[PDB]
Amino acid sequence: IEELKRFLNGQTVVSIQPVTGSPLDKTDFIVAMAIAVEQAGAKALRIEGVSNVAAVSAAVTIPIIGIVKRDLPDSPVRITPFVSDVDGLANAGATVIAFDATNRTRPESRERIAQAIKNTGCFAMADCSTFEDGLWANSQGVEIVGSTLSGYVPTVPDFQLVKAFSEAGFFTMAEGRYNTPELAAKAIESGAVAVTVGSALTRLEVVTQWFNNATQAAGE
Amino acid sequence: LNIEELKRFLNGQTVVSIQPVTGSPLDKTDFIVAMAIAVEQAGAKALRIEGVSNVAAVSAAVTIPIIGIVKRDLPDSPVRITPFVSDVDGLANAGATVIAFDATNRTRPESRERIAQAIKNTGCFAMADCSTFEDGLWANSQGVEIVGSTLSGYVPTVPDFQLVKAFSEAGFFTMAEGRYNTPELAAKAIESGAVAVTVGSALTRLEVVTQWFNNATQAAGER
Ligand SMILES: CC(=O)N[C@H](C=O)[C@@H](O)[C@H](O)[C@H](O)COP(=O)(O)O
Ligand SMILES: CC(=O)N[C@H](C=O)[C@@H](O)[C@H](O)[C@H](O)COP(=O)(O)O
Repeated sequence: IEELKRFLNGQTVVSIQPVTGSPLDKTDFIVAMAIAVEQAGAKALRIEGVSNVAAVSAAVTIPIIGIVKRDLPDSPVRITPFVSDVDGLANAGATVIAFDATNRTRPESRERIAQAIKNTGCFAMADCSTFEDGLWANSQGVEIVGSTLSGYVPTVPDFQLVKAFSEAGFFTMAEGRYNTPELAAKAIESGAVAVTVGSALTRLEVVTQWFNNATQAAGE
Repeated sequence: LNIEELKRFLNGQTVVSIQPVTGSPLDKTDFIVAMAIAVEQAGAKALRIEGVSNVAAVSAAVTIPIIGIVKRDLPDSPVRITPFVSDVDGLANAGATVIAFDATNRTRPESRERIAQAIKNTGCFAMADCSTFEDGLWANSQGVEIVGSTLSGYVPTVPDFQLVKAFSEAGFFTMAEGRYNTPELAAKAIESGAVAVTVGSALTRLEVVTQWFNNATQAAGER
């Protein structure tokens, strides 16, 4: 674990999650992007889906934080909400498995998800919304806490939560709308070990609409 | 559709230059076409594509205008952007609406007057990739519809805004292109007078943008 913290120190972790339904949401293109960022020097990835985690882990050698995102009709929890998802991700080749650690309505308790991960041997990453979710994660022996779910229960990333997780002594991953290299740099000096970035890198439709909105507004 | 129609159609628009890095797992015509399809869904009104086969493959899949180019590394010359009229002929037959070319006054296999004239003869609009103001003045003298700041500094890190002002105050149909890496830099391009702005690395070069992020997170992580 201290090996992983030293390996990920000062690193940008690349979230390869194309927008759903896109021409780019294809396992072919996800793997190629995975090979591509590793060739460019990325030290770690966040991959969504058991098949994709399996596919990318057979093509690259850098660590994978695995997830399965499901939008349920009965719950607001999305990030790996079932113990069966934990088991498939581990057999797919993920090193860290992230899950929703909020105290919200859930098909399975957050305590039960966390112990399913530990049962595999994978490290656990807790995607949190508040500081209290990090304390809960720490009480359960969770190796990583992240600011992934802050604001999703907003446009600027939440620096105060990554500072507080760092002021507590947690292994803190800043994640959520760190959209420029300057914003991801201030996360590290905010205390993060690493920072995870997705939309600004692997969601072309999103970054495109960021540009047109600002060029079009000027053109009026 | 005449030139001012394109100018009204492209006013305030971001033109997405889809040119993955050479040798990448991503430098594939499939993945290019996918990106072309996807940015058109997101509302992009124009593209820049490189290579006759890509222009062919993209023009069959989208309906937005394509600015065609051919990039060649010549052993005898520093010019890379469409230096041959045979490249001009394939680009027009590939479906290009606009064809861009190097408009610098450097050593080249075929004269620049001929390339600009070969493009016009096709019916496609012509765009001059310029590095200096006089390269733009030359382009306008030849009946060239579009001048761009594409090559300023490549003959630097901040965009060359003074050239877009000069091209725009001369009355050219000015295309801002080069190092507009953030939506704010592209908004300042339009207010500098550009009709449109072309953005490439920050959108369709994953290896480049990745290295932009690690460069800043790792430099911070030296503490
Ligand atoms: C809220 C939620 O479910 N976020 C997901 C969790 O992994 C991802 O889609 C995000 O992209 C990730 O948090 C990285 O943030 P950003 O994409 O802004 O760089
Ligand atoms: C100088 C040269 O040959 N530029 C090339 C011309 O097409 C491309 O590699 C650039 O990506 C393009 O100009 C877009 O610029 P930027 O990637 O800065 O947004």
